[PDB]
Amino acid sequence: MMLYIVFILSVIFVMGFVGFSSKPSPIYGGLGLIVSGGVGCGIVLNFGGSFLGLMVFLIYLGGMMVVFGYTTAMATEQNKAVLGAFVTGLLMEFFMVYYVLKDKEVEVVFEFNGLGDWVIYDTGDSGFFSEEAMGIAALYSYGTWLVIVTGWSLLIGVVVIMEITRGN
Amino acid sequence: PFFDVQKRLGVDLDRWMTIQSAEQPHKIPSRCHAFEKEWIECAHGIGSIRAEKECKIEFEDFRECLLRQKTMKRLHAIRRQREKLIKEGKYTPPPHHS
Amino acid sequence: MNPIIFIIILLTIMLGTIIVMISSHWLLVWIGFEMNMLAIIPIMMKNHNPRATEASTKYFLTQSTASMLLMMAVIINLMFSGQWTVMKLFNPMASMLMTMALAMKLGMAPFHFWVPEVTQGIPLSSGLILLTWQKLAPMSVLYQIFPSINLNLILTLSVLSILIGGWGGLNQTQLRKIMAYSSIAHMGWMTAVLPYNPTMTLLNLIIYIIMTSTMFTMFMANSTTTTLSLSHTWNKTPIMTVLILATLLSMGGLPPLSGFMPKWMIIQEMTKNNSIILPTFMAITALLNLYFYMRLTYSTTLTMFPSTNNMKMKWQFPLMKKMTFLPTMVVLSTMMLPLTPMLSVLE
Amino acid sequence: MWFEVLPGIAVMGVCLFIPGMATARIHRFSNGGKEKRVAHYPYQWYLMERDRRVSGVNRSYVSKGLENID
Amino acid sequence: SMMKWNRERRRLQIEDFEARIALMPLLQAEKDRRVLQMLRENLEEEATVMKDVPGWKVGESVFHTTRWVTPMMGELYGLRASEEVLSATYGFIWYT
Amino acid sequence: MFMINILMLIIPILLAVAFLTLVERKVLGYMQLRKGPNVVGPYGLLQPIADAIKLFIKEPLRPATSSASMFILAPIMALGLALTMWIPLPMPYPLINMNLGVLFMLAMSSLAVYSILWSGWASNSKYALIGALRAVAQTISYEVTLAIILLSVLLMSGSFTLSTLITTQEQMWLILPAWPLAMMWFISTLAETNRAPFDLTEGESEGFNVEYAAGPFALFFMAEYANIIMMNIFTAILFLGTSHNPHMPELYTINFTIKSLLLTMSFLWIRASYPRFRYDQLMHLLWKNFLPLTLALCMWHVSLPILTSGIPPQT
Amino acid sequence: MSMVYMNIMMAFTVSLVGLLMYRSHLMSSLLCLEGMMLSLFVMAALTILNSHFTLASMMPIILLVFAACEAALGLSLLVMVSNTYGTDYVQNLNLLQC
Amino acid sequence: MNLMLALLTNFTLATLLVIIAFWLPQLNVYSEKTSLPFSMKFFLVAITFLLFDLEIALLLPLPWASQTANLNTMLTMALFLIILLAVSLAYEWTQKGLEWTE
Amino acid sequence: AERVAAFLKNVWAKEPVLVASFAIAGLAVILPTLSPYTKYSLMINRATPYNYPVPLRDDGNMPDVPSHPQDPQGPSLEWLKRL
Ligand SMILES: CCCCCCCCCCCCCCCCCC(=O)OC[C@H](COP(=O)([O-])OCC(O)COP(=O)([O-])OC[C@@H](COC(=O)CCCCCCCCCCCCCCCCC)OC(=O)CCCCCCCCCCCCCCCCC)OC(=O)CCCCCCCCCCCCCCCCC
Ligand SMILES: CCCCCCCCCCCCCCCCCC(=O)OC[C@H](COP(=O)([O-])OCC[N+](C)(C)C)OC(=O)CCCCCCCCCCCCCCCCC
Repeated sequence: MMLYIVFILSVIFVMGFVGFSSKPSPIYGGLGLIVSGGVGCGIVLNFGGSFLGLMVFLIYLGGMMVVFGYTTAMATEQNKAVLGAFVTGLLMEFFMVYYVLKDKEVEVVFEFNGLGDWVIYDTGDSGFFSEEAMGIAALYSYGTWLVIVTGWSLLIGVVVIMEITRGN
Repeated sequence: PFFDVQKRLGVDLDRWMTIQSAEQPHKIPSRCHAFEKEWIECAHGIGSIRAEKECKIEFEDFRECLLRQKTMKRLHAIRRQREKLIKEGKYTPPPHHS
Repeated sequence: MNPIIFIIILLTIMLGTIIVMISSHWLLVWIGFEMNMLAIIPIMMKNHNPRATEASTKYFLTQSTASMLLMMAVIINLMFSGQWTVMKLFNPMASMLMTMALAMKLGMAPFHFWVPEVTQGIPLSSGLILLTWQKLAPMSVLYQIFPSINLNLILTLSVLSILIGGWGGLNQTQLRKIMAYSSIAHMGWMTAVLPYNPTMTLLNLIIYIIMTSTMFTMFMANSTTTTLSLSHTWNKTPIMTVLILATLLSMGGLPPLSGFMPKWMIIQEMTKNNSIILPTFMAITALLNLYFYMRLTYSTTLTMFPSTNNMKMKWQFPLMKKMTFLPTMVVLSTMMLPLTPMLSVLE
Repeated sequence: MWFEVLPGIAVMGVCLFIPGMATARIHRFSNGGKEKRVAHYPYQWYLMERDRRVSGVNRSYVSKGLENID
Repeated sequence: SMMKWNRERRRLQIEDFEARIALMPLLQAEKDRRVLQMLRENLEEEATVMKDVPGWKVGESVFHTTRWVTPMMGELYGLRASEEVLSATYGFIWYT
Repeated sequence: MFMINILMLIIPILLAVAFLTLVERKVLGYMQLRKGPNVVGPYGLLQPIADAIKLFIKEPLRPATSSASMFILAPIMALGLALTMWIPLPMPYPLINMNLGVLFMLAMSSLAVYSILWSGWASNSKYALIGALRAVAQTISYEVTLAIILLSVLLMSGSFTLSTLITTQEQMWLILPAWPLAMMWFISTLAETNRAPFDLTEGESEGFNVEYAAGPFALFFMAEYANIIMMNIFTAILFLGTSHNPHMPELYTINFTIKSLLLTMSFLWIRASYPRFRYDQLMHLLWKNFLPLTLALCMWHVSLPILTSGIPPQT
Repeated sequence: MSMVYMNIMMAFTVSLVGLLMYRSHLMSSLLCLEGMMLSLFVMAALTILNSHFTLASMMPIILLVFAACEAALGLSLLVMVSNTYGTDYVQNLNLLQC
Repeated sequence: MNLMLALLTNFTLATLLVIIAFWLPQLNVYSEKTSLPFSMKFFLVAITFLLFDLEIALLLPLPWASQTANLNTMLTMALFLIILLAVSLAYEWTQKGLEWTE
Repeated sequence: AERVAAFLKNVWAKEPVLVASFAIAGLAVILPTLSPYTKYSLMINRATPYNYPVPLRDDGNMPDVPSHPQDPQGPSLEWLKRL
């Protein structure tokens, strides 16, 4: 059962998405996006991406969802459609899981497989470095153009946000 | 590109990351590097209209390496038969497989 | 805004479009849209009133939604091809999402609902950037992925755009709503000829941009946003009425004016491909655009509407607005038909 | 007097000493008297798995020297 | 002091990387045999399990090319104990 | 044996927290010409037990909360993350030897800001929520210098592993080449942990946990005091590295523990010496004093190894 | 492709359908927009990490940086709406073509 | 597997203490008791932290980036990013964005 | 110059923190282009073998390529040991 950790995490990932997608109060919707983000980190970790996994925790959850919750606290006042939507999404996920395990194969737009995510992993790895770390670190040797446009857009974000919020 | 500034100026802006067969840090290869090299070399300079039918073998192999659809179906066939011969007590796996 | 900051923001609007147009990598195309949208919001809120806040909010929600569909197309195209190159997409589902993402960014029907309301709620200067410059990047991408665009989908968006834009403008008195619907109608013409000859998409885009720019510039000169405020122009700047007449007839596709050239060349290309019913349907339906262009001519140039006594105070002061390139644009937008075979410079 | 503050400090020190002493002794107890093997990169993991097969027993902290060679 | 010490560490890192380089030929040779052996075992239980299925050929590639294709984890450990499949797949990521 | 290892970590942390309250009350007393707790037990050693029993049998205070589920989530998150920031610490051998241990601690400490935020919502007090927003703003602001300062010290270590900071400092403490960063790092840990002179949450006449009294309030207190020890342990590993002898690991722990206690005591030392900042003044300290200097020292510490040929190893 | 893609790709659909169906709160919709990015982040990371496309490993970080910058603009617009009407309900934004 | 088991213990222990701390008091059976305006400056500090945080994400891989053979390119890009981060601080500073007086 | 010898003293008296910041940032931009040890940094990053040195097939006209790792040909790291 431990060999299907990624798939088990993938179900929790969807269930969290049905949580905040049914659009409960923003306080609880933001709680469902923190859980899904945490489960999203786990899936990336189990594919060999450790730096990418921790970026979600440090930036997506620690930096971006904090601002979403912080903004909700002061810019929001604080149903029978949230419950109906949530029930529909959970049933939709359950049927997919049943048919991807019972038959081991489902077809919705794309053709999926149910053997397990481990069957596609690479069988050869003997380097003395982390492959994703070398790729990410290459942003400074190769991604000169990426850095310039990315850094410029962050600077413009500061300029733009201050224009919008001045109010005069 | 709509405007091919990169080719005119001879400056590489984003072509370094367009394909997975390009130069990588520390010469780390991609899992489908060999297949992509063949498809890109088959369909070089003949256009997409010719390439869509003259390089279909290279692309189908490349598509198989990427998503492994035909590899997984064959394995799934092996496993279904194996389990059908064990619910009917008709197959004993060897010790090195158990 | 501080004048220097205004220029920095415009250069970033232009830089994002240029990044989309010079990019061989799908990620840089997405970054160009993100940068372009980031720097367009501040100029949509330069007046700081509720109607500009709503317009920017509706614009933000539509463009952000389209930007996420565009990313999904790129990742799906990556899963099935393993490459990021800006070219034909290697999956039918990726093509539909990219086409619908670019249709939402352009405002084509049935994703058109934002274009009229966003334009009405922002100043004329920002509406001009919205309806002319913002269509250069989505059309640049469509120019490159058209070999893998579903023919039925793209021609369905075109027909709907021509119909909705034609019918929508009939019920309008606000100029910025009239120009918004005229924009949707012309988007359909650009994308209907895309499968057959994408060089006639550039021709229609260039002529439309010139004509649209001329129109907004003359609305900014007199600070007119309504039909009745534009009908006082004969009693202040009579010359500006004749130029509006000429530019409105050209937008309607009447010969011998420039605005006939796109409609003329698109029909020529579609009939070469044995497409007879569609060009006929589009040409006739475009008479809806001509109708509400002709209404503006009646109330601006061909009749003298009632004036106001305070108007007599305006006769003493000149026009101090820049009206940049207006003499050049109005001539290019009306007198270019004899130079039609010059379109091959776009090849 | 100030030295009457020390008995409280002594308890903190002992409590903070236990986690680091316990980990060191448990690692040596669980790894045949040696430090726990550190595998931060996939090459170090490949060797650890190779020792697990060479061990004869399914434990990578049991080393084989020049006695398995003929 | 940090310059002096970090240069020594880079010299110690080159020594460690060269010890790895001197062993890679030996490790590579045995990895090839282990990979080939596991494929051979799978090709034998496939013949036994798929002798009655009609139209089935034993050992048929899914690729049009005859070039060697590095197998994925689902072809080496297809029919082995899940304990050693888990170690092969998630062992490194989970270690400490 | 691993489950025993976790308990050998969790339990002493809570006992270290328990008797840090005693040590804080005596140290402040002796700097104030007092004696501190010396009646309840000999030298006050039983004072922490009396407080614990008293708090956990006092009447619950919970008033009407709009997000009762959020009321229970905040203490769990605060105390779960406080213990989770200890598992990668090398002392000298970590419980979970992570290759990215430094990033793991930044990531977990950037989630503890939710406990502040959720407790403000679950209090149904518009003046408690304002207090939480101020507390959140201060915390995230000083997380910027912690990451940039930490990134500048790793450019001399060469990796995000916490155990490599031991090797990097085998000849010399990193405080000597990076004392400007240590000064700002140390004050950031004060502001991050909401300790004096940055404890404007305790501006009685000038907190978000008021809706917690006894029980859950005791758990928030343990989480906060557990982070002070962890931050000061992190400071010692980062700027006062201890020599590690593989054959005598306990020698490291004794020396390492003494350093981590002195830094913890200095937090009490500071609390007894200064008045506290206004809210705007501790923001101007970060945005207009620390951030300009931290950015300048990050540029310097990226270029310094390159220009001296002292780039550290990747492994 | 692999049943992990089945759920991540279904996560995107749930967030897309959640975004296109507003209830009352603008903030609730901005969360669905930020849930789509997370689903894209995970989908993009899995494909790159599995295929050993080393240079592409920086792409998910760039996606996170721009979408967070976009989200900051979204909150700013939401804050300006709240100041005007006191609440962030999307039903007050109908002055244009009411 | 150790990390998964380590996180489970810490939050399970925290969960147990929270519940007993809510219920252990509820056995004394005590007598029945029978008894914001938005600030734009708090939002601006939260947004500014986010944009600085996104810049920190780009700077985090610097320790690995210094191991490359293109040091002239890497050092330029590294200093460019940090400098542009300083420009943002300079811009907010000069536009009265860091003030707290209304 | 009273302009440059009086402005500097003013900032050093009113904003000593910013003066230090700009001095530290300035040196971080200038010194790398002037240091004589910057070249060594680049040489050391090149001498770190991360991958296997795949041998070259010997065609009989490659005098400068060693046949055995201990032969006198090929790159040498003597500069590093003496650094
Ligand atoms: C190489 C041989 C050279 C000869 C060639 C023949 C000439 C061809 C010229 C064609 C280009 C025309 C534009 C350039 C001249 C504009 C100069 C100007 O505006 O001031 C005039 C200027 C005014 O003199 P003024 O002593 O100062 O008295 C006025 C006061 O200053 C001020 O007193 P005001 O305030 O009372 O004045 C207000 C206003 C009066 O305002 C009003 O209240 C009247 C409102 C009701 C009038 C409605 C009739 C509007 C007629 C124009 C319709 C436009 C659509 C064109 C459709 C084509 C078929 C017509 O008066 C006007 O200025 C309006 C006339 C100018 C309109 C500009 C039209 C530009 C668009 C033309 C597009 C043409 C497309 C042709 C097809 C393309 C193939 C090439 O006249 C002259 O002094 C000499 C200039 C000679 C040109 C006269 C203008 C005629 C243009 C309209 C006829 C279009 C003919 C098209 C034939 C197509 C077949 C080939
Ligand atoms: C060749 C060399 C090149 C590289 C050189 C790089 C370094 C050069 C030297 C840099 C200068 C040193 C910077 C030090 C940090 C300065 C921060 C600053 O801005 O200060 C001014 C700031 C602000 O000063 P201010 O409030 O007076 O106002 C300054 C600005 N004006 C005047 C315009 C308003 O002061 C503080 O930081 C005080 C914070 C409160 C501290 C309370 C607790 C005190 C605890 C003391 C014990 C600390 C022990 C630390 C050791 C920890 C051990 C682990």
